[PDB]
Amino acid sequence: ASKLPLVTPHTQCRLKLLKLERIKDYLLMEEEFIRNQEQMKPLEEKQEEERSKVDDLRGTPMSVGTLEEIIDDNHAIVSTSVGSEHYVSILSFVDKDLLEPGCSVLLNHKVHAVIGVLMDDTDPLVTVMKVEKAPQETYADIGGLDNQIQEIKESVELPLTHPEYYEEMGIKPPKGVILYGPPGTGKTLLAKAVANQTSATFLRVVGSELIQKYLGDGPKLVRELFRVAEEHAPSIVFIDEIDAIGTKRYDSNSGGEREIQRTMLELLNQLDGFDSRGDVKVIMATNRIETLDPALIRPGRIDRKIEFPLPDEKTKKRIFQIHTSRMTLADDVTLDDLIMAKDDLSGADIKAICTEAGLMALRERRMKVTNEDFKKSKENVLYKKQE
Amino acid sequence: KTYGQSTYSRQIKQVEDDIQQLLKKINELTGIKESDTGLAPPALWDLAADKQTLQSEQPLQVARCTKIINADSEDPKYIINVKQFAKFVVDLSDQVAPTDIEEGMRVGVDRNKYQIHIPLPPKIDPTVTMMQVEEKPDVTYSDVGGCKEQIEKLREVVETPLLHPERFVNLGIEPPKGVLLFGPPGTGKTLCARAVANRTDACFIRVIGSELVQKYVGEGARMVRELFEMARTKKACLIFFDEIDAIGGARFDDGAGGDNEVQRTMLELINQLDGFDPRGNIKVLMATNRPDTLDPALMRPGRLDRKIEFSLPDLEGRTHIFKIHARSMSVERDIRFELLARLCPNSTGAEIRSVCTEAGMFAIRARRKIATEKDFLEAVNKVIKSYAKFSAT
Amino acid sequence: TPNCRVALRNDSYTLHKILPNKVDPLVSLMMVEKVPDIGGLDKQIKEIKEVIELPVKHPELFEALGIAQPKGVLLYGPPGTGKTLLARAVAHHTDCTFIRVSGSELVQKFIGEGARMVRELFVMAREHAPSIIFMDEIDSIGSSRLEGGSGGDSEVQRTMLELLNQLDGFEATKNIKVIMATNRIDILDSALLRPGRIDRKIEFPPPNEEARLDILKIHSRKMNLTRGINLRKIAELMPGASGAEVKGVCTEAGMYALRERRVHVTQEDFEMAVAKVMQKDSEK
Amino acid sequence: MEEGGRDKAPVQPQQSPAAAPGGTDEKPSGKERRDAGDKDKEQELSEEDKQLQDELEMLVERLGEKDTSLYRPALEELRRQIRSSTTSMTSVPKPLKFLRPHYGKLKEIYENMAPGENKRFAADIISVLAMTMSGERECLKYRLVGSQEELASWGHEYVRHLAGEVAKEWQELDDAEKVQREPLLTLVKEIVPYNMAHNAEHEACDLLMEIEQVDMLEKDIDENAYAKVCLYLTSCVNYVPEPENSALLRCALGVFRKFSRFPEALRLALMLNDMELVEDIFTSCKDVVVQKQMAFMLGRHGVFLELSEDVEEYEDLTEIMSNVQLNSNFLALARELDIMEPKVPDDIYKTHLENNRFGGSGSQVDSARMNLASSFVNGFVNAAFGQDKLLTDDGNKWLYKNKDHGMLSAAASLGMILLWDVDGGLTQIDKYLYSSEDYIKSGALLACGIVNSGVRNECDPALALLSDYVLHNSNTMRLGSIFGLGLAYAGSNREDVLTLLLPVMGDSKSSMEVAGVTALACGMIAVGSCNGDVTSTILQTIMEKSETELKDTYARWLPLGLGLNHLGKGEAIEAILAALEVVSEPFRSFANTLVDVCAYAGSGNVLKVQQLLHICSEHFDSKEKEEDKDKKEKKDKDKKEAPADMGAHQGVAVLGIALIAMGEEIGAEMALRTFGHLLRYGEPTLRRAVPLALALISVSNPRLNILDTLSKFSHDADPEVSYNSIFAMGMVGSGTNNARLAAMLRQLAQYHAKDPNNLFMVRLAQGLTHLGKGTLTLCPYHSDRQLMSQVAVAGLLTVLVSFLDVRNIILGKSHYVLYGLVAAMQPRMLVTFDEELRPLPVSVRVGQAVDVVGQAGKPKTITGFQTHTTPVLLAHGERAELATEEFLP
Ligand SMILES: Nc1ncnc2c1ncn2[C@@H]1O[C@H](COP(=O)(O)OP(=O)(O)OP(=O)(O)O)[C@@H](O)[C@H]1O
Ligand SMILES: Nc1ncnc2c1ncn2[C@@H]1O[C@H](COP(=O)(O)OP(=O)(O)O)[C@@H](O)[C@H]1O
Ligand SMILES: [Mg+2]
Repeated sequence: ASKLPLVTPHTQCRLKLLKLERIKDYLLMEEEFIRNQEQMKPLEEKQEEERSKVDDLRGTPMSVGTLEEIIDDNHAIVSTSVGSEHYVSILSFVDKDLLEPGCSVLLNHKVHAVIGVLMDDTDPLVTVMKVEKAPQETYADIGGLDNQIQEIKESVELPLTHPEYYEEMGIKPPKGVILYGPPGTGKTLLAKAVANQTSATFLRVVGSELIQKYLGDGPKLVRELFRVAEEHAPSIVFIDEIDAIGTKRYDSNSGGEREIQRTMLELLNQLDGFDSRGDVKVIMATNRIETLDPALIRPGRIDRKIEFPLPDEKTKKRIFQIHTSRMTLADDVTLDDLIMAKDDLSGADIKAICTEAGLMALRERRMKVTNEDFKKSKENVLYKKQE
Repeated sequence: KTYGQSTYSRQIKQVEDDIQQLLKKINELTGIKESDTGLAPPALWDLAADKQTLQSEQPLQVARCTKIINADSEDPKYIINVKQFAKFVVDLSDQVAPTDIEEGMRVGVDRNKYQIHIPLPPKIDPTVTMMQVEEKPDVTYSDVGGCKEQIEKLREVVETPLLHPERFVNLGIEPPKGVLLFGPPGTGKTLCARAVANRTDACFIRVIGSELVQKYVGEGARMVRELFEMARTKKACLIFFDEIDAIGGARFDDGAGGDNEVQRTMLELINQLDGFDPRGNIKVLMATNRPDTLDPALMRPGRLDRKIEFSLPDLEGRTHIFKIHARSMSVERDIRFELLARLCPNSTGAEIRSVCTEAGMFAIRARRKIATEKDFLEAVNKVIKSYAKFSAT
Repeated sequence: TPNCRVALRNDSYTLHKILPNKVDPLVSLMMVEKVPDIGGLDKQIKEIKEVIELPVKHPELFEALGIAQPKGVLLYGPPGTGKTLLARAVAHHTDCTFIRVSGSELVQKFIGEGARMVRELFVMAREHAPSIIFMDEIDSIGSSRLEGGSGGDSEVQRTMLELLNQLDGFEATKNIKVIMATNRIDILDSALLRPGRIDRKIEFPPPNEEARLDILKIHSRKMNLTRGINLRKIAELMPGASGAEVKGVCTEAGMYALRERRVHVTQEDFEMAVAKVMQKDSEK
Repeated sequence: MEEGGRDKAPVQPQQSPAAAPGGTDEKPSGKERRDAGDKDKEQELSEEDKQLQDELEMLVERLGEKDTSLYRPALEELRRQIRSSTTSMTSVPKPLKFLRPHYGKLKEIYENMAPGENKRFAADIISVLAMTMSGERECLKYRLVGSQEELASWGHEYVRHLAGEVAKEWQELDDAEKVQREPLLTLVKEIVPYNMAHNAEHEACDLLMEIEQVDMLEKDIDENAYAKVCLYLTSCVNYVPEPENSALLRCALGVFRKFSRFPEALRLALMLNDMELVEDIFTSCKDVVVQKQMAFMLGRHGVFLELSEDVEEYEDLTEIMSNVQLNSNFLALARELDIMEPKVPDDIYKTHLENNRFGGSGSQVDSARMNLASSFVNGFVNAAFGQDKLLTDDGNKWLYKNKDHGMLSAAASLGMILLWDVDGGLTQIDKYLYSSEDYIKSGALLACGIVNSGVRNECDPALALLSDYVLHNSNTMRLGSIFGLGLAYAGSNREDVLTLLLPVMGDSKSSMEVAGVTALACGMIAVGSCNGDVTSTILQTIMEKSETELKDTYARWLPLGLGLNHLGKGEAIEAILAALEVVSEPFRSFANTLVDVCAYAGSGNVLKVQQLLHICSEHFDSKEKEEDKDKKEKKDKDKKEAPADMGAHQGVAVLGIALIAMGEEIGAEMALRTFGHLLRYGEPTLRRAVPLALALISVSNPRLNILDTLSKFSHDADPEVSYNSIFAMGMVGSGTNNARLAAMLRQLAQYHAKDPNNLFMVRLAQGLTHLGKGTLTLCPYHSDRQLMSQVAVAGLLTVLVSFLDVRNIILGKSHYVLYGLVAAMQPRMLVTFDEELRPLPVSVRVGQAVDVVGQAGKPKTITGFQTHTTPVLLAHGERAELATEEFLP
């Protein structure tokens, strides 16, 4: 634990070899000198003597209190469960490092002195917003993205994985990333994909949920969001659907809209105002890209804007092939009947096709597949777009 | 598979690692009592667990805290409430002097006989305790090159009267305590804030503009009270506001059912800013991107005195910011930046840093030690074309 | 065990004896598994036969095409409208053990067991037999999304988060479905529950004459009636009549038998009850 | 997985490179033109650092292994034409076609032969083809060959030229970061013969770059923080001429070649003092180079600036010796009086005012021995700059009242009162001298040498303390007369008066507590590889202590005068000289562990540390060599402050686990002097851990050991918030921890930090990390602190003025020739930077900004700004000259 701070060579310098060999021989020496304690006089007057002595010095009925303030070294001000607040001194038994205001504590009966501290719980917010596990498919699910994957990778993946390029030059990575393009493009696919294959925490955020019947929490939700993301661990934040919530000051009106302006304001300063967050990855999803606030658009906040094109007949043959990979396929079908015909159809449309097969064939409970399944399915999605 | 990048590559790595693990194995071998639900490791409280905790036990009693109302004549005869327990007419213990027991004070009193024992620091809630920065980021004035007029104007206000309260007496003038910053985003206001806070030599206090809007009535004002209280307490302290548009931008009353509460709070900032017994030694720095939709009451001088703006560098501010964001990075000895800034007719310092860091990303992806000068050429090319056919632009 | 009473001292507060719980409140309010034995509701019966009777009898079909079998179901229409009992029967059509969940507001306030009322319910579903569970407007009335979020959590949307905690698992339905019928459909978090978790909703068109006639017998079913009546004429006397309203029609007819000083639910009772029930239905 | 169809490189370079029997034979264009076209395609496409799996570097080798396996490892007819485009694409992707045992046969592929030069086609490279190859050479092959027989044929000749191009090659792709990576090649290459590598690397650096001398230079000193025993010896003398030939800084010569004075031999930096007299360039950088030569790391160098140049460039000498010392006087002369210093703060004895109102009434602490601490309320506070006219009347009455050693003590505090004085220090002593007292005369006169210490102006070369010694039939006339002249003449190693006081030891007159402090005092003038005084001492040791050794007054004072001055040396010969003359038995062999590590102050010898614990750890031999292991742990105390943070963390980890947790008499009696010698600034780690064994005194022992540790736990950066700790332990120590033996002690430690409110420098550290006395004067206290009545009679001579080698405090000063400047400084934290980049921030705490005399503090490396021109030294040192110039401000 903090045995030696020096990492300055950052190489195989003989400096470092001398360092770690010295520290090695020191550790061996300590382990051996202490090793010769249980050899000449192996004794056990330091497990239950001090532990039992203080377990009896302190008390039972371990009343749980609440920290109020910290003063000097030993006396602090505490608050009982009802409000009776006492100016009680603390013992040198609890971790003074994990002692901050707003924390549960252990108190005595007579003097009510601070005895111990209770560890905190896992806040419900993390359980609510954080995608807990690898939710969905890994990189076998892409229909097609290579420059997108490159941008997001060397923006996030390559930095954390191999942090031996940024500290060579002292160059920090880009901060913000806007994923934009037509809808049904697979933004959720890539976000849940990097969330699947990742090593740091991940957060998913929706924008429509930032409207309270109570007045002005909003930025409360934002600030607590980034607070948990920062305090928790290496954080990969993702906010989808900021377009219908942060576009611009269209008319400078009031009554709710002004409230949203304040909220996106707090997401702006809170985005990056003061004393740069650090270890705070930020990723933003949008459908449209022109009706966005350029103050958020400027560098410092977002440094990578990625377009999401729509392939025509090359990756579609793998998208129909992925959405038909886990399904039967009679020999009457050929994917080129519909792949070799159109050149803009979204992967969401291939999904509605390969699922519409599962609706058509088994609505009638027929056999595996027929070509008219893909015919009626493709036409059905054609009315899904056209209608 | 791999190769030896530096001579004894693993030969230092595993040698370091196994002794690092052996540091643990020493600890678990000797026996360590960890995870005892919030205590200290026995190695340091075994020789503190003695009667030199009873020295905290008996010499220091519970000392229940209470609040003072008023005093009486010829004698203390103090009237005090506890918090919600009851109100008493109590007296100080002999351990105190009858001077620093002035009214409105949080004081520790005995639980048994109800006699005052200790004067306390007054109450200050965490919601504002956390906005006090308590630290100064390392932001040197040189990092804000390209605004020589602005940094000079601000220097005349927030710096010169404080560090030299001599000229203004020798001539008999008062400094303009109220400064507002404005201009296009991504320009050097935040930087100026952090730099001024660097040499602040003062209780500098951040304020986030949206932090005041709340769910209950008047509570945000109650914030403001504690703000100007900690201000008046901390002599020579600075206050920063940021995007104050949320507060009091207008007085929309055609259909007077829109925003009113932060209007009232804005009024409280009005009074506690100026009017009725001015504040004394305090300085206010603001900054907004749209200083156009604000209530003229803030626009009155005395409160918002100077209006400093940050512009877009014509050709040379971008050059110097190439010297700012291109200096703190590894490049070859073949630098030249006038060629660069002549290529970016309209770009901010933030975009300048974007091009400088984007410069490194080529060698970073191309397995190189440093951003070579020519690699920086490639960087400005991809950002010249990138900014030329930019998404929004 | 957590959430259990204990005998305590008053001086040292030493445990004397772990006192027994009263009753596990969800286990005393254990939802009914009665014998799972509608003029107006027959078209949607097929829809629930395909959203339920298909994946249940046919694992190998949506396994063959590798698509998540629809387990989550939604319907919509006027109040009640057989949303309850139609599900009650569809759970039985494949011998799949209907599990009612009224839980309207009586379980919503229960904070202690709100973290398990879903758990041991679903354990019941997987333990008894193939079992179909049904939900209704209760969650839509309790909590929808983070509106009651950071400001208290409302004790309900969190339990919903445990619901999605369980739906985000692995069932493929197998033969088990979960139906839902609710108004106020534009508030909940169905965006997350669209993929895989839950699925389509079917509409309710109005009832008909023979529909309200068979309804008339089925809800005049637990009574004491008389022969010598064209009940068809009675169901034909209510052109613009809904479903459940017909039940109040039967109650009104029983009221008229009450005022007739006899137990015979005769044609007089219905012939007047149509007039009175419709008269109450005369406001717009 | 997008492979297939586009693997042209995995096809044409998989077929033509495959069939050398079909390509080399029967196809001249097939072996030559396709391999050459695979050499520009692989050298341009598979030869640069671009990723893990190149188009060829990982792909052409998957089947390119056997493809390469027979193209040209076996033709047995190789000529001078089939070596350029035959070892042409097979050779480059070698390191990942083979496996980890490539270091033994790493000479057949690209170490085999390049077409002309490594840069002919490894100039378009970073490290794949030739660079990392060359590192793979000098790692293993040139070491195994260069162990015994270097000059064989080709593992030396081509290596000789290759090293010259690799050396500048680390700076060649970019002269920036792996510049310091080059010393990974010159140091790992021929570890012991580093001067053989730095002999070519020295001039190659001299032609490398004027701007590129300081960072690889500081990487040489970086690898000279500690190295192999023959490498710290070598690369340090290598380190000198870089600012002498290529660069020209040369103001880090006098002090930072004190790096390289002693670790090589006796005379190197006296020829480097001649180097000063040869580098007689402009007298501001000269003047400040010679500033440190009197009272900043060493003194007595004032017999070498009296040559023909005695006008101003050699008249700087006496200015160094006492005149710039007189500006050290003016420091408080016009700076501390003006800023923060009246002559008598007197708030230590008064800050203990509120304690009487805690526990009821007072007036119960009436211990007379507490008046011994009453002398230090004046003694410490005036310690350097300040006087008292009848402000010493407490020592006037108590001096004429009782406590004879209190008369020596109170008479001894006067020199602390008038410290760094030459004008009237004797005039003050003369009035209080004529009282017919031995303790008073021998105390004030001994204080006089404290007064003129480091001065070298005539105060009493043979006047005051020689006349004091010439009446010595008796008590501290005989005893303390020899201490003050050794204290005053410790910085100036004059041998004559030391020969005057060598008959003090050679007298053989009864010197029970006089002889040990005799060798200590004359040792203060010149001990340490002591040629004569080690002689005269241990002659009398073999005469008397050979037949009696009971207390530490005999045994604990002689070996200190065996090897205690030259604790900056590391030759380990004087341990042989002095030690072998007393090689008798265990008690006279207690000195065995003295000079062993007294030539081992700070350096890299963790193997010496394991021989410092493993030999004598506990061993429980029923109180025979328990002192032997106590002192062996005492030598664990040095080699922990200046291994540059290496020994500190491991000493706190070890001491915090072994002794205080599960230990013996060694830990429960003496184990805190490691902190009484290790840290001098104070931090919360030991600052809290020590009172975890201090508030709990464990008085079952001779509790004045934990009370001794009480005193030197107040040893931290002068003033601190520790007054809570010391004050509270004085309240709990009022009744408990009796005032009969501690009343002087508690306030003694209370007042030590707050003496003149500054001025603690005996840390054996200067500039940033080098060495400088601090041990002859500090150490004898901590050795003098064993347990008991050595605080009673013999102790009062040392315990008061034991250590007085403190060289002021701070650096805020201008010294532009008129000395009027107040140049804008900017206080911060110590510079934490060793190598990260080119635009790298020297400190972090940029908030504070001063201009004039301020606070140095332990971790501070302030620079300043505005470029008002710090050209004098640019390496700090508190009397900069400020050559003023407008360098484009
Ligand atoms: N002249 C400049 N020199 C150096 N850096 C600059 C300059 N102009 C802009 N920048 C960079 O661009 C970013 C934007 O600057 P700043 O934060 O002061 O603008 P802002 O007005 O606070 O932003 P907003 O208007 O969106 O609140 C900064 O982080 C800064 O590093
Ligand atoms: N290239 C593709 N391969 C596979 N599926 C795709 C592809 N493109 C789009 N989709 C489908 O279309 C949906 C659209 O995803 P996304 O763009 O995140 O939604 P939105 O546009 O509403 O944000 C995805 O859930 C995915 O199932
Ligand atoms: Mg800003």
